[PDB]
Amino acid sequence: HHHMIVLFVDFDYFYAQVEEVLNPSLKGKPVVVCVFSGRFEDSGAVATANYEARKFGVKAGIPIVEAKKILPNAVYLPMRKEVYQQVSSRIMNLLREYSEKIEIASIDEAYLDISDKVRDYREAYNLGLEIKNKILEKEKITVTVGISKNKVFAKIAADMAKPNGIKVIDDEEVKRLIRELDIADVPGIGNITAEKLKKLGINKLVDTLSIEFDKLKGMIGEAKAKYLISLARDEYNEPIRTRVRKSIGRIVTMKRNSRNLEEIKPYLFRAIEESYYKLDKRIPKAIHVVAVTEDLDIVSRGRTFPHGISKETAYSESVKLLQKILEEDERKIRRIGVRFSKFI
DNA sequence: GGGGGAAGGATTCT
DNA sequence: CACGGAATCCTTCCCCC
Ligand SMILES: Nc1nc2c(ncn2[C@H]2C[C@H](O)[C@@H](COP(=O)(O)OP(=O)(O)OP(=O)(O)O)O2)c(=O)[nH]1
Ligand SMILES: [Ca+2]
Ligand SMILES: [Ca+2]
Ligand SMILES: [Ca+2]
Repeated sequence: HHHMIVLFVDFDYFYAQVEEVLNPSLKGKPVVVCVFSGRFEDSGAVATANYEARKFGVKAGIPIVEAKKILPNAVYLPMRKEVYQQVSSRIMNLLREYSEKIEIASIDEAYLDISDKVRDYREAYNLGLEIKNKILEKEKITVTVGISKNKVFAKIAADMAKPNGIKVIDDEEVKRLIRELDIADVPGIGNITAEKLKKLGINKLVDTLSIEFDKLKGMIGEAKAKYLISLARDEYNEPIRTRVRKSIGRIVTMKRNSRNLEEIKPYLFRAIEESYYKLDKRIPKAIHVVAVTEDLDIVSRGRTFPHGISKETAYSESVKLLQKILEEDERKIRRIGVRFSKFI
């Protein structure tokens, strides 16, 4: 309004909390949601865990085996994505009743442009307690709210107040963070980028202002360059806009690695059958076969057709692209799947 | 010189 | 890496005005 007022909501340890909601008997105990790859007994990884377990180091990304090694007595539940998704949607609807300007950024977070629903942050903070309280009431889900002048800082405000919290980073505090904040804690800055920036001499957002663009561009790319410089100059003002799915796909892990076409197909087709059920009523013009090689490397191959793709065409083309992969790469394949995009 | 795609890879999401 | 999506961006290549 004078400048945006963004309200960001991020659901606390989502998948695990949902499981808690569906079985409150779990509350207070360490809960670990798992992704069993079927390779052996407990092969796989943790999708997420609640804070009770997270304090002992059990968090998203670690092998289930190491999790059990740390907390052999925690409750281990298999991931139930669809259920979580439906719980997510109902909540997104609640939020949708606090602003038409809503951006569902992921399965458990969203930005709300509340510039014309409040003036000054006090009214914002209160509107956050209002929303937090509302959600807790209707779905018994705790969330963390973040408020600031733009999407990035609202999210940062959230990361700082997790879990079940709420924080406001006023315009004056942004100035402090632009200099105080660790560059790696900036959204979109993963380990790889974090490093490329270290070497360059950037450790705080402020530092991107003292380097020459062209150099910074060649090191982390133009897009990421302008992004950081925007935040640095305190000129980041990306608008909140409704995002719509552009891709739908599934990829499974094989019992054993392989390069034998007939051994891989059953998995590939299974991925297709599920990808299709999920496409719902959407018709894709583009298809990509995706394979994870034995050394966790990802190779893909695809084709865009001038028309929509039928299930039959998907089966036939997928086999061709899979062959193109086996043909152009010697590695064994560990995970195989498909991705459909460019919906009509 | 440069628009517009398409394809395959790189990163991020914490 | 010991899942499993999904978005965006980079580089290269291609057709061609
Ligand atoms: N399979 C899989 N799922 C993930 C992964 N990371 C996150 N998810 C899923 C399950 C998480 O509960 C859900 C929400 O992501 P968040 O980063 O907000 O994690 P959580 O919500 O557990 O984090 P938080 O409470 O905000 O610290 O997305 C991952 O690495 N693998
Ligand atoms: Ca989140
Ligand atoms: Ca969360
Ligand atoms: Ca990071």
